[PDB]
Amino acid sequence: HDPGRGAPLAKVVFRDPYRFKKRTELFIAAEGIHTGQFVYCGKKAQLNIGNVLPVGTMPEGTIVCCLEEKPGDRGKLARASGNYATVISHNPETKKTRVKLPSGSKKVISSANRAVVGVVAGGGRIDKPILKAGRAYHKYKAKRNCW
Amino acid sequence: AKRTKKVGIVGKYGTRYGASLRKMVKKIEISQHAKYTCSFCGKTKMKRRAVGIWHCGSCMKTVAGGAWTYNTTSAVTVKSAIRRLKELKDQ
Amino acid sequence: PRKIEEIKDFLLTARRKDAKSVKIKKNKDNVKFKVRCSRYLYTLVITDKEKAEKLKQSLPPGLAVKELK
Amino acid sequence: RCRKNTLARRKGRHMGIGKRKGTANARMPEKVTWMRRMRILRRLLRRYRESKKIDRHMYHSLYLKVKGNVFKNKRILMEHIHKLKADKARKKLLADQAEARRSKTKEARKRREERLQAKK
Amino acid sequence: VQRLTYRRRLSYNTASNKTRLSRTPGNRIVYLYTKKVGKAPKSACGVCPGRL
RNA sequence: AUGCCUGGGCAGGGCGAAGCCAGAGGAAACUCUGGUGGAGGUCCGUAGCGGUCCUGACGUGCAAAUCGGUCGUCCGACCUG
RNA sequence: GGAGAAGGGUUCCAUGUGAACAGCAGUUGAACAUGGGUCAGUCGGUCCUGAGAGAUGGGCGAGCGCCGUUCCGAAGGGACGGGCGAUGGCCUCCGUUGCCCUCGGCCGAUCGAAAGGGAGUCGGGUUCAGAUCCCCGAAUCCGGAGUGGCGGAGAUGGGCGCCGCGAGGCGUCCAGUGCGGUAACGCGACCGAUCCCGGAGAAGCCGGCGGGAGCCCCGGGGAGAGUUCUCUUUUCUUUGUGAAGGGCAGGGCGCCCUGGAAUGGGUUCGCCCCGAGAGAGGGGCCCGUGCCUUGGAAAGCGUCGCGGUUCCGGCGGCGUCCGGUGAGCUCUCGCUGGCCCUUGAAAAUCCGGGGGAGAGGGUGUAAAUCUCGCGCCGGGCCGUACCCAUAUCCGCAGCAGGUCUCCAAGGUGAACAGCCUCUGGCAUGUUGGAACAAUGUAGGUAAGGGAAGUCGGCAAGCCGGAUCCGUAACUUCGGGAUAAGGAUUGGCUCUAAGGGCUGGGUCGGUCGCGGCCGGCGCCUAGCAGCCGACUUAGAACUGGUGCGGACCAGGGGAAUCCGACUGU
Ligand SMILES: [Mg+2]
Ligand SMILES: [Mg+2]
Ligand SMILES: [Mg+2]
Ligand SMILES: [Mg+2]
Ligand SMILES: [Mg+2]
Ligand SMILES: [Mg+2]
Ligand SMILES: [Mg+2]
Ligand SMILES: [Mg+2]
Ligand SMILES: [Mg+2]
Ligand SMILES: [Mg+2]
Ligand SMILES: [Mg+2]
Ligand SMILES: [Mg+2]
Ligand SMILES: [Mg+2]
Ligand SMILES: [Mg+2]
Ligand SMILES: [Mg+2]
Ligand SMILES: [Mg+2]
Ligand SMILES: [Mg+2]
Ligand SMILES: [Zn+2]
Repeated sequence: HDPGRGAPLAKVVFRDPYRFKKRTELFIAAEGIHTGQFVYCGKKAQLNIGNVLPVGTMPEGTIVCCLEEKPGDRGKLARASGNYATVISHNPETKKTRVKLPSGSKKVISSANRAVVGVVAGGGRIDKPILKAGRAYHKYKAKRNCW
Repeated sequence: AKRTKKVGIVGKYGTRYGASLRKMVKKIEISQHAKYTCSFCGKTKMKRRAVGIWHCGSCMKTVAGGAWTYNTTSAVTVKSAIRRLKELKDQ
Repeated sequence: PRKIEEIKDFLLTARRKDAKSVKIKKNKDNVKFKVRCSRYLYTLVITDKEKAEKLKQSLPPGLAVKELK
Repeated sequence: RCRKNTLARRKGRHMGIGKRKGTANARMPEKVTWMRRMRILRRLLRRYRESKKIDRHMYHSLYLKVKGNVFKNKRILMEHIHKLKADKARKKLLADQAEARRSKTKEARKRREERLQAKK
Repeated sequence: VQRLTYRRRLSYNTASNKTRLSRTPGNRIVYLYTKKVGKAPKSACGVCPGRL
């Protein structure tokens, strides 16, 4: 649990295929991801939840999270608590892909940039009323001095 | 309706915050504090640890789920759609 | 400190190079044989008076056998 | 002076309605009384269970009844156990008599069947 | 009843200022400062909650 | 005055939310009774924090803002180095 | 009352004066004048990093400089293994330095906490003033240890060929970087690099329960003692053992082995657990601050009697004992839960594990010991007095103001409330004497009326605790609510109810009152003995109707307006 962030994070350990060492990354956990689960990332990675792969490979209508705005920026879009992006169409020419953001806007991105399949875990926070000034104070104490 | 008539879990809030707000938060509280059945061991020990974090006492497994419920309907629909797309693509 | 149960170990300790003044306490059936060393004060507890009197003279080098009173 | 007053209180003095400033729970909490009662009743119940006075099922039923504050003290529980044992003994005696009669009748019928087979 | 004081200049009851009562051969109660409670190593697997 | 880091502290009682047990009624849905339980930006109230009234004392004062009674709060948007 | 932090800075101690100050006085002082006093490997700074601050590289800026802390950097000067060269020391053997090859992530120099992290000391005695610092006595941590100071582990096995009655001796082949248990794991050790993994350090708030200790309480034994005009086997004080080791209680385990359970069972105050292995047996591990023992009775304390004109840290007899209890207070340890749209520190430092790059002597020896037991040497620098607050600090002052913490007895009582008392402390707060005029300031009481006073019930008064009854409109169904309104309350003498531990395996035989063997009674409707904490209810009697007798201690109801409320 990351303070100031509704969505939980997941620690994933890889192995570096250049030196004898274990690399560790802190991804944003998607719904259904559990401990002791193998997660794959690459062009040949299969279409499963919590599996990051380029948007060009994924077929149309796929729900993705932590979408890369630019190829190699390591995730910028649809990563708040439960938001997700949907791929609309693919353009083999010029290597372009259309995605629909949770705000409703449609943006054209390169097909090289990757995204994580599934929705962000922890959605539905805004449904519960705060009911108290104290709970709002505790919520905003971990973010900023703006409440 | 043993001790309270129609408040139940939101009886701790007393007369404050309004009737409709307490009624709205009642279902959220019940879902949040309920213990679910873990579909790894078969025991009813799935408990909410944090926002979107669910842990099993026996399996010691942590599952990333919804904020107030173990599974959200949107997540289930997305999982079904992803499985359908995988079957259509890989074949 | 360390307690010694065997008289042979006490005699071996009393003959150490680092051994020092060895004091004898007549504690009215709780006779003590204390040997001062660099690190520990080894104490031998003998419940028999005759054994204590016999062991009094057993010290080879003649250390400070000054009794306690 | 206070020792004499404490002895008087031990016999019971100055403890009336007009010499109590705190509530009944404040002077003696109900939770502690319930805890003592539960511990005493469960202790006696497992003494009886370990002494073969009662079996597993009677022990479990009486444990659940003790948790339901059915018995207010040790004597009531002991007398209820006596009544349960008497009723169980009567039922077991009747069942044993019926079983013996059924076994005798079945053995007689089997003997007659063997006789019929032998005579042919 | 005898009342006792801290034997050091740290007057604040912090984690490092934990004491216990002891009776000396002089028949007086003093403060003895205690070491922190240790913990057994945890398993490298990370799934077992108990300690080794 | 506000944010952050690292420490310390907050008697005794009342009301009695979930959850749980036993008994009774019902064909079921389930419903009553007696217990257990200790939740609450809950209540009385001390320490602490603050300062409503007497427009009291004092008003060349103890004091360039203090004092007495009476007061609000006192497990949290709490008080404090 | 006894001790600290910040602050003060000699205010601390001894002697002397009474010029000035301490709003009177003073033979007194925190005044004045002379001197004296602060003793550390273990107590803290010193080490680490946090929020943050701030260089280099880089950029900007007329310029002093500024921006920024990884960003526009050839950012590590370190290390092992091998080779060469040189000196030094019995150039055997080793150290050092230089060069060559080789290996190598870190993440920004540095600063940043006397309450965060951080190995390791306690007991007695001792000064006019300092003592976990001095002395005495017991320990412990870190670093060094070369020539290894010693012992012990790697260790002294088998086969073969001979000799000898045998023990045993000789020659040769080898093995030998340990051992035990099914298991958890254990045994004083028990090779090992670059590299990699993990743990500790390292975690919020609150509730409940259990264990241990300190204190309090009760029944007694001693020792010293107040009362004794009457009683009281009297009431008051004391009645113990350090750290570090060994052993044993006592707690915890989400540890293991046999086995497979519905007639579901085990179990807590509550929970909860069980074919992913519950009950029943047998083990293992962790904490053991508790008990016994070395320390350690030598010392300390209470008594009784002396040595010595004096100095004199003395000499001696005794005792320092046996038990029980408690929702009792405090500290600590351990389980179990509840809350978060709050998830509750980093680093220094230490350790374990995965691998086998390499070393060893070859059959009595060696390389190694995250060193098994001892033995030797060292631990530098700074602070240490006192006050810590109605007089040593800040407010112009000995100012009713402000200023961060620890220790926390008896009675009454729900209580750390108020009142009285013990240990400890003090003289009533910058002066005393004589009367009790008016006005005052602070407390009260008043016949009859009861707000007629006043802008206004301002002020005061009324109610007040606990037990037993009863409790409306309205409502968001949670509340209102202690609604409102009633009765009781003393003292004495009884009655009833609310619990633990042990006990029968008795007969016969056998062995030394106890143990073993066999069938008996199996208390299975339980009784006998011994203990102990407080409660609840009822009854009689009794006092000049007094009884929450002091203290503690809600005045209510019917409505209008505003703000939801808690909070500022
Ligand atoms: Mg510190
Ligand atoms: Mg005024
Ligand atoms: Mg005036
Ligand atoms: Mg004081
Ligand atoms: Mg002085
Ligand atoms: Mg004067
Ligand atoms: Mg520093
Ligand atoms: Mg079991
Ligand atoms: Mg001092
Ligand atoms: Mg004064
Ligand atoms: Mg006066
Ligand atoms: Mg005076
Ligand atoms: Mg009148
Ligand atoms: Mg008034
Ligand atoms: Mg009302
Ligand atoms: Mg109107
Ligand atoms: Mg308001
Ligand atoms: Zn599970």
